[PDB]
Amino acid sequence: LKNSISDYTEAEFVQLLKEIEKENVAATDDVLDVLLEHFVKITEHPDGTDLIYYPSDNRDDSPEGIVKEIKEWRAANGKPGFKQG
Amino acid sequence: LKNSISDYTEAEFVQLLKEIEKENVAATDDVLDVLLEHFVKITEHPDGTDLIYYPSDNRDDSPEGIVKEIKEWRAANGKPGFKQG
Repeated sequence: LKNSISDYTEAEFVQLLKEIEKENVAATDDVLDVLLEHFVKITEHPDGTDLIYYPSDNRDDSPEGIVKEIKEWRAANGKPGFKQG
Repeated sequence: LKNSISDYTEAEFVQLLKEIEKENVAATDDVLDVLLEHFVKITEHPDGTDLIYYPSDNRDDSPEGIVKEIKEWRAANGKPGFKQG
């Protein structure tokens, strides 16, 4: 868990997404909830966790599909995006 | 990492598969290699890691697709399968 979106590279962010995918089949919810809270906090995208559970039909339902959407929304709104690397 | 296939439930096994998916985009290979060694050791399936990188066309390319294939191969060969749970 890093403090902001600008601390993540795109690949470090899809690793966070994979951690969320793993905790989706965890026995309990405890870690999943903090991961999902964190995702909502740092991305600040209006759709929140719908990015994961309810992807746009126009958009690729994959971790790199989610990365693309966040990158584009943040760019349109003049906010800092991902770290390059 | 558990000692054998019989120690894993199907869901605990797809969590192992998700850990492998995450380490596929890791910076380095170090953890991925032990995860892949372990996968080959406990499943004892003839295809080894091809189950992950080179799935059968007849078969669903998903973590639960891989679980199905292992379960069926082990059953046909009279070996203990997954823990129920």
